[PDB]
Amino acid sequence: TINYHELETSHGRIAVRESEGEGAPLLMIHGNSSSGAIFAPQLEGEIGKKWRVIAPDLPGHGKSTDAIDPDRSYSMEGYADAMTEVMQQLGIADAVVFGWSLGGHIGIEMIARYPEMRGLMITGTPPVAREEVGQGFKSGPDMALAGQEIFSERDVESYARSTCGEPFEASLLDIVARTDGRARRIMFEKFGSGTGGNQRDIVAEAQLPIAVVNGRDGPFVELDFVSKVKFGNLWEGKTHVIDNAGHAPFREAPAEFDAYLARFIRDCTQLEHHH
Ligand code: NI
Repeated sequence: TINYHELETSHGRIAVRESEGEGAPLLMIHGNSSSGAIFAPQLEGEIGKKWRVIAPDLPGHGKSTDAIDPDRSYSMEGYADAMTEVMQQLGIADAVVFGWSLGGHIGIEMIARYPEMRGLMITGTPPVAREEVGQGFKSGPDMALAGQEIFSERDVESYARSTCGEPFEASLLDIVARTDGRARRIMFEKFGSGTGGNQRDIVAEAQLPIAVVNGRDGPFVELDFVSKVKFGNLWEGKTHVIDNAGHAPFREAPAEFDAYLARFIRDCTQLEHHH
């Protein structure tokens, strides 16, 4: 069973899903206009059966309330602050973190705020300085939606299909439609303005293991660019690509994605640590 509960935080009321796994904790952070519900394959599958998988909803997303203060909360660094507060409330200082897309950018911002993080895996996330956005992301019509406040019904469907990929389910529309659109506009503006830490430098200098796993056919991430990003400690020494998967390989190719995730968790939590 999945343990659903809600936390009162300084950002608002944050919905949290937890698997019943007794093993080391894994925080999974969803993407723009998604929710932790998207991680059903991990929560309910072999990953969540072994490890304590924690999948919250960002403020303005899913079953969480809108942010008490959108100006504070709706930014990569503001979300990192919220997730850090969530983990402190849960009493967990040393989670492995998996971040999907926006969630990966949030994970990068969490490195400074959550120093006992045992590793970070990013999927759908090119670490980029603000001036590198065109290099890290592919141009297209669904990309413009990332920072667009108001979604038409058609926008909801287009965004859901491109970002979540195969298979499409009606329930995805409900998640995307709920999202506080102010969060899209503000986060995107602040990202381009460099209001938080330079993500290129952060990942270059970070000493914890960082794993990079992407679908080969995602419409958003420039994989070549990602394969050239400098990481302080790149897990298994390369960026990884899953064939026949798009932006969301954790749902499009769960077995192959879970192989990477499980191995990364094992590596970050069950090997003898030496500096
Ligand atoms: Ni979706």
